[PDB]
Amino acid sequence: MHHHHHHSSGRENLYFQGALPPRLKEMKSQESAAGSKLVLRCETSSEYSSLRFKWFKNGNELNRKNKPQNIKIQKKPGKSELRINKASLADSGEYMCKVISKLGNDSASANITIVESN
Repeated sequence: MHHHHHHSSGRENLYFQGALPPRLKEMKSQESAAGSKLVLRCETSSEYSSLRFKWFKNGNELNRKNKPQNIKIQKKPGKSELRINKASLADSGEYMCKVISKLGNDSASANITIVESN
């Protein structure tokens, strides 16, 4: 039976003195041709057992429905990447990776610029 499991057992959601915040590692502003593939690789400095990764574009939360279908979002165990396949001019803008945990929140951005290969 599809049941999520994994209880969000909170204790250190503001009193985590000693433990580090989930600091995302800075992604790159990448320029590429229309029809190319750009992978935004965003992970935390230290891996944690409760990292909720989210992708935004101009502050708009890219859910499965809000996400353009040429892009495929992959949430790996403790990291997440944004594989923008056949990236067109419609894929231009800042894609922000986000992390939501007990220890805190953090966000790294990347300006995806696409040009027509003339």
